[PDB]
Amino acid sequence: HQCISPRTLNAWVKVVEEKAFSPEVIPMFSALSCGATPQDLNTMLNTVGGHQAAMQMLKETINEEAAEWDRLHPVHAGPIAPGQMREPRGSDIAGTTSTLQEQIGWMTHNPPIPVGEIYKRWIILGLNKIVRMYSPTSILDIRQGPKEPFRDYVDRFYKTLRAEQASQEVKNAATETLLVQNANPDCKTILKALGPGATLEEMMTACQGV
Amino acid sequence: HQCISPRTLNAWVKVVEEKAFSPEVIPMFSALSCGATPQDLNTMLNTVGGHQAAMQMLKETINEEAAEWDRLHPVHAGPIAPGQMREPRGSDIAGTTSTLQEQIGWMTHNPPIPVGEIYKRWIILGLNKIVRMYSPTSILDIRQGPKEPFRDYVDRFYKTLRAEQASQEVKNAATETLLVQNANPDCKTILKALGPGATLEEMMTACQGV
Amino acid sequence: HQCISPRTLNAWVKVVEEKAFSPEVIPMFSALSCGATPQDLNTMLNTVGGHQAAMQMLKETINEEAAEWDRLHPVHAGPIAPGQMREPRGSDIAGTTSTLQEQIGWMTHNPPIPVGEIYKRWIILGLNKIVRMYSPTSILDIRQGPKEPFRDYVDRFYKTLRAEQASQEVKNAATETLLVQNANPDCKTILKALGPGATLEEMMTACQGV
Amino acid sequence: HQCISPRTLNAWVKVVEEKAFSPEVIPMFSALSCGATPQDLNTMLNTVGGHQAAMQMLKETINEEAAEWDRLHPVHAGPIAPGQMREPRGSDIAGTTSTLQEQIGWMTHNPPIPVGEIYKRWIILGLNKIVRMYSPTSILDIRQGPKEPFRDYVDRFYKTLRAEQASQEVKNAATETLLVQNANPDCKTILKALGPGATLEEMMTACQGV
Amino acid sequence: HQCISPRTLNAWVKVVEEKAFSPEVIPMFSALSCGATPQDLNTMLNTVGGHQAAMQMLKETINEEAAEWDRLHPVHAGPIAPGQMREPRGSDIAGTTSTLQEQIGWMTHNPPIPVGEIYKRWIILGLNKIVRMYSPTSILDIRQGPKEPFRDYVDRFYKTLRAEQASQEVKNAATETLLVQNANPDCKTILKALGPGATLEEMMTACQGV
Amino acid sequence: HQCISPRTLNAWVKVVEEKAFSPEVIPMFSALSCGATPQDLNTMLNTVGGHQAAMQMLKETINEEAAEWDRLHPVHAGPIAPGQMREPRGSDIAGTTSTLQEQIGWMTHNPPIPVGEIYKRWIILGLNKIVRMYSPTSILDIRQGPKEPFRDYVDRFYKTLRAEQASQEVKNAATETLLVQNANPDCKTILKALGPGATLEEMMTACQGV
Amino acid sequence: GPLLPGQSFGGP
Amino acid sequence: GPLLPGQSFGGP
Amino acid sequence: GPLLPGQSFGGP
Amino acid sequence: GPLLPGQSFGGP
Amino acid sequence: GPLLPGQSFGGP
Amino acid sequence: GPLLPGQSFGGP
Ligand SMILES: [Cl-]
Ligand SMILES: [Cl-]
Ligand SMILES: [Cl-]
Ligand SMILES: [Cl-]
Ligand SMILES: [Cl-]
Ligand SMILES: [Cl-]
Ligand SMILES: [Cl-]
Ligand SMILES: [Cl-]
Ligand SMILES: [Cl-]
Ligand SMILES: [Cl-]
Ligand SMILES: [Cl-]
Ligand SMILES: [Cl-]
Ligand SMILES: [Cl-]
Ligand SMILES: [Cl-]
Ligand SMILES: [Cl-]
Ligand SMILES: [Cl-]
Ligand SMILES: [Cl-]
Ligand SMILES: [Cl-]
Repeated sequence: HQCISPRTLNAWVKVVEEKAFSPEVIPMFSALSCGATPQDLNTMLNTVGGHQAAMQMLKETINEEAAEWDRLHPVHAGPIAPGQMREPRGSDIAGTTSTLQEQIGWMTHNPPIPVGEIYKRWIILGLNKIVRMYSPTSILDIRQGPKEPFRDYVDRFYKTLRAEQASQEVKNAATETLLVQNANPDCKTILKALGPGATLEEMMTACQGV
Repeated sequence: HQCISPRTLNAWVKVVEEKAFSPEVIPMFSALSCGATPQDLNTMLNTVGGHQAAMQMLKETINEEAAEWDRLHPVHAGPIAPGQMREPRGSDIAGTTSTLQEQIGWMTHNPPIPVGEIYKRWIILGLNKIVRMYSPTSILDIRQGPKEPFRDYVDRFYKTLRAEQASQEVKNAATETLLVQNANPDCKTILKALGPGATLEEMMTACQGV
Repeated sequence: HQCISPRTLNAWVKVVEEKAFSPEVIPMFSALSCGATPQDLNTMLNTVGGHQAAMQMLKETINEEAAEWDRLHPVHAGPIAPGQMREPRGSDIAGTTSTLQEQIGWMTHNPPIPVGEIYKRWIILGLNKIVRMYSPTSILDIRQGPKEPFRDYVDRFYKTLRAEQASQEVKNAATETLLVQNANPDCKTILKALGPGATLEEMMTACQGV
Repeated sequence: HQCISPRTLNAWVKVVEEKAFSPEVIPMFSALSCGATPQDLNTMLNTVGGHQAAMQMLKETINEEAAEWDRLHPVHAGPIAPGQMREPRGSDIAGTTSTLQEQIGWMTHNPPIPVGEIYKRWIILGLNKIVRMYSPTSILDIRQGPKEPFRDYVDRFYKTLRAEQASQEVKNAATETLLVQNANPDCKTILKALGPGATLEEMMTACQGV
Repeated sequence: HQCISPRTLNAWVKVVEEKAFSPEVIPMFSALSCGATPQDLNTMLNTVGGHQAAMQMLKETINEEAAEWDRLHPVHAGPIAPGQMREPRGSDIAGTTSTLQEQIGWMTHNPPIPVGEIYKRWIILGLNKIVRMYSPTSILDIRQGPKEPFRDYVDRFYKTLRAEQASQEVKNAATETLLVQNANPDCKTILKALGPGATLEEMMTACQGV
Repeated sequence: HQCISPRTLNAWVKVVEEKAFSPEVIPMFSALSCGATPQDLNTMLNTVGGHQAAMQMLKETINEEAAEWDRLHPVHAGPIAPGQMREPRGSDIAGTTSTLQEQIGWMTHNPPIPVGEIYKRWIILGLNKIVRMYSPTSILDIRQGPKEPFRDYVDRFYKTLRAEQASQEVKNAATETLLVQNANPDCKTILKALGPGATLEEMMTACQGV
Repeated sequence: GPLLPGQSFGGP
Repeated sequence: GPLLPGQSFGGP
Repeated sequence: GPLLPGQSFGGP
Repeated sequence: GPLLPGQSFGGP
Repeated sequence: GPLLPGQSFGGP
Repeated sequence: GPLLPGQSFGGP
C-alpha cells in the first residue's frame, strides 16, 4: 500500500471548496479515491472542513449500510486459521474496528475482500443523497425564456435533471415530456414541425440562431 | 491498471472550462485519455460540470454506436471457458454493464479486446459532432478586410475550416476555391499574378507587408 | 527509506499557514506523515514557524507519553545479539536518542517495531488537545437565528461539535439534546411535528426553504 | 510506449501561446517531443488552437517530405514474414496510414525504423520555415542608436540573425560584415582601434560604459 | 546517485527568499538535502543569491570543522588497494578536493563513509550560528502587554526562545524563570494561584478569555 | 537515456528570465543539466530567447575549448572495432558532429567517455566569463554608508566579490584589504579595536545595532 | 442504449 | 453504527 | 500528401 | 522527557 | 569551431 | 580551509 499523495489530498480539498456539492464532485471523489483503503477514505472525508451538516448525513448513511452488511453477512465465532483472515464486520469496512494491515490483507486476499470498494460505494451513496438534496431546482421550473438561446435552456435542463432527485424512470422520460413543452413559442413551433423521435442534435440544430 | 492521476483530471476539467468545445479539445481529450479503461473514460466525462446539452448529445451518439456494435458483433449464449472471457456487448464497451476487471481482462487478453479504444472512438465521434455544430461560422463568411493583414485572414480561414461541418471533400478544395477569391483586391492582384499551383508559403510571402 | 518530497513539506507548511489549528489539519498531518520515521516526523514539526506556544504544548504531551512508554516498556541491560536490535526507549521513539538507521531497523524488523506509528500517535494526541483548546465556541452557544437557514445552523452546529472538548459521550447525545432545542421557533414546530428518531436528512428536508 | 504526460501537453500549449513562433519554440518542441511516436507528434500539433495558417503550411511541408521519402524509399509488394514488419510509407511516418502499434514496432525493431525521429525532422523543418518567415526584420536593419548601449545592439543583432532567413553562409560572415559597420560612431572608433580578428568578448568589453 | 530534482532547488531557493534566516529554514534545508552528496550540498548553497555575508560566515564555519576533521582523522600515505578507497580529507568532505564518484563510493562503501551527512552537519552548524545571530530579540525583552492575549505572548516567548543564542541550559529554565514573571498583572495573579509545576496547557487555559 | 522533463526546461527558461546572468544561475544550470548528453545541453541553450549576445559569446568560448581538445586529443584514422567506439572530436563533444546514440555510447562505455561532463565544463566556463563581465561593479566601489548597517555593507561586499572578475588571489585577500578599510568611521573604530585575525562572525557581531 | 439522461456515465 | 458525531471518520 | 486541410493531423 | 523548549524536535 | 552564429546549438 | 571567499562552494 502506497499513501495518498499530497497532490491527491490537495485536489480533493480544493474541489470541495470550489464545487461544493455539485454533481461533478462525486466522480472526482471516486477517481481520486481509487484503490484506496478504508483508512485512506476516512482520511479524505476528515480533511473536509465545513459542510459538517453533510458530513454528519454521510455518517448516518454509512451507519445504515454497515448495519445492512451485518444483517446480510453475519459473523461467525471461532479462531482464525493461520493462513487466512477474519471476515470484515460493518465497522471493519468503515475503518472503525479494522487496522490498515487487515484492510490490505482483505483487499489482496485470494479471493480478495474489496473492503475499500464496498466502503466507497457507501460513501458515494451518501454523497449522492446530499447532492440531489442540496439542489434547489426541479426540472419542472426549467422553462426557456422569450429570448433564451435554445442551447442555454437545454444546458440548464440537463444540468437540473442530472442533480434532480425524482428517479431514473422520470429522468428517462423528462426529455419527451418537458423539453419541447417548456420551450418558448417560437422555438416550439419548429420542434413540433419535426415530428416525435427527433434526436437532441436534430432539435438543437433546428432552432439554431433563434 | 493504474488510476487517473489528479493532474490528469485537473487538466481535463480546466481545458473544458477554458477552451469549451473548440477543435483543440478533442486531441487533448484523446491524449489525456490514453490507455484508459471504459470506467476511466466515463469518469472523465462525469467530471464535466455544465455543457450538459452536449453531454446529453454525447450519450445519444454513444448509444447509436453501441447499437451498431450489437448488430455487427452479436452475442452468443453459452458458458465461458475457464481460460477465456465473455465477449463485450455494446453496454460493456461503454462501461455500463461491465466491471473494471472485465475491461482490463479484455484489454490485456491475447488477442486483446481494446474496449477502451473502441469506446474512445465513440466518444471522440460524438465530440466531433459537437465541435462542428457549436461552430457559428461558415468558411464562406471568411473574407479578408480592406486592411486585414493576409496572415490574419488566412488564420481565420483555416481556423474556420478546421471546425467546419461540410465534408473533407469540401475542405480539400476550399483553398483553391475560396481563399484567393475572398481576399481583398490589393492582395488579390498579387496572388493571381503567381499562377495556380502556388503553395500557401508562396501566397503568404507574396502579400507580406501589405 | 525514501525522503520527504519537497511537495510534502510544502503542503504541510502551507496548511499550517492557512488552516492554523482547525480540526481538518490533523488528518492531513497524518496523511502527509504516512510511513514516516521519527526523524521525518520531527522534521515536519520543526518546519512550522510561529505557533510556538502550541509546539511547546506538543513537546510536553510527547514527553508525557514517552514517560508512560518507559514505565510500561522498561528497558533491560545486556548486549544486543548480532541478528537483532535494541528496544526503543521513550526518547528513541521521539527520534531524540535514536538514529535514522535504528528507526528503519525497528520499522522493518520481524516482528517490526513501528516507532513511527507510535510517535505519530503521540503527536496526534498532542495536536488533538491543541485543536479543541484553541476552539473559542461551545456547542451550547450554537443557536439558530430568526432567519438563519436550517442548513447553515446545522453546519455551525457540527463544526463546533467536531472541535468541541467535552467528551464523545456528550457529542453522541448532543444532536438529540441541543439541535432541535436551539432552532428558531418556526423550524422548531416542524421538527417536533416529526417525532423522535428522525434522521438528520429528514430534519433538514422538513425545514427546507424556511 | 508510455503516453504524453499532462504536464507535457500543458507546457507545449502554453509555449505556443506565449512565444508564438519565435526561434526558441523549436528546441522546446523537440525536447517535449522526445521519443514520441508519430501519433504523439500529431497529437502535439493538433492541440494548437489558432495559428492555423502556419499549421496549414506545416502540413504542406510534411506532404513534400513524405513524397520525397516515397521516391527515395519505394515500397515493394509481397506478404510480410511472421517475424518482421512492413516498410513505412510516407503517410505511415506521418501517422496517417499507420497505427500506434506499427509505429512502436518500427521504433523498437532490430534494426529499428525511427519513424518518430523521421517525422520530427519533417515537422521541425516545416517549423523552421515558419519561424524565419514570420520574422519581420532583416539583419541589415539592425543599427546601433546614438545612445544605444553596445550590449543591447549586439543583443538585437544576434536575435535578428538567429531568426533570419538568408543562409548559414551569410550568418557566418554577418559579424565581420555588419556588426562593426552599423555601430554608432563613438563605439565604432574604439572597435576599429582593436584590429580585425577580435572576439565578441573583446569588442563588447572595449565599448563598456559607453 | 540521482540528481537534485528541479522542484527541490526551486523550493530551496524560494524558502531562502521568503523565510530568510528564520529558525524553520534549517529543518527544511536538511529535509531537502537528504541523501545528498557533498556536490549536491555545494550546489544548494551556490544557488543562494544575496545573503552573501552569511554564506561567507558559512564558509568559515565549514573551514573550521574541516580543520578539526583533519586533526582528528589524519591521513596516511600509501597506495590504495584495488578493492577499497582513499580516506576523505576535510576538503574531500566539503566537495572541494573530491569528485562526485568518490563521494558516492564513500557513501555506498562497506562500511560506508557518509561524507554527505558529515558535510551536512557542518553546514547546519554554520546555519545555526547565523540564525541565532541574525535574531534581534532576547528572551528578556518578551513581556506581555496590558491587553496582549496570553496565547500571543506565549507565542512570541517561544518563538524568541527558539532563535535565542544563550544555551540549552537557559532555554530549559526560561519558562520557570521568565514566563510568569513577564506576564501582565491580571494574568499573573491567576498563574500564581495555580502553584508551581503547572503545565503550559494549564497556564494558557487558566488565562483564556483575558 | 531519459529525456529532459518539461519541469526542467520550464525551470531553466524561467531562471534565465528572472535572474538573467547573476552568479547563482551557473550552479542551477549545472544542477538542472546533470547527467545530460551534449544534445540535452544544446537543447537547454537553444531554449534561451534573448541574451543572444551572451549566447554568441558562449559559442566562441565553446569553439575555443573544442579546438584545444583537438590539439590535446588528436584523432587517429582507422576502422572502429566491432566492440568499441570512435573517439569524440571537439565538435562531437559539442553535439555538432555526433549523434545522441554515440553520446550515450561514450558516456556508458567502459571506460566511459563523459562527453556530457566535458561539454558542460566548456559551457560553464563560457557562462562564468559572461557573469563576471556583465557585472558593473568592482569590489573597490563597495563602501559602507554613514548609516548603512554593517550586515548590509558586508552583504554587498561579498555579492560584488562573488561576481568580480579579478582573480582568486585577489578574492582571498579582499577581506583583509578592503572590508574594514571601506567601513564607516564609527564601525571602523570597533573593528580595529578587535585586532587582526578576527573572523567575519566576530566582526559583524562587534558592530551589531550600529 | 446504455447511457441514460440525468444519469452518470456508465450507469448506476 | 460505527461513525459517531463530532468524531473523526474511522473512530478514535 | 497524407495531411489534409481542415483535418486533424494524422488523418481520420 | 526528551523534547526540550527552544530546541529542535529530536534533540541536538 | 563547431558552433556557428545565428545557428542552433549543435549544428543543423 | 577548502572554501574560499568569492568562490563557488566546492572550489573551481
Ligand atoms: Cl470546504
Ligand atoms: Cl484476522
Ligand atoms: Cl436554472
Ligand atoms: Cl465546464
Ligand atoms: Cl467473463
Ligand atoms: Cl472569424
Ligand atoms: Cl505558520
Ligand atoms: Cl541496536
Ligand atoms: Cl459559530
Ligand atoms: Cl495558440
Ligand atoms: Cl506489418
Ligand atoms: Cl529590433
Ligand atoms: Cl535570496
Ligand atoms: Cl580512492
Ligand atoms: Cl517580539
Ligand atoms: Cl530570456
Ligand atoms: Cl563509432
Ligand atoms: Cl552595490
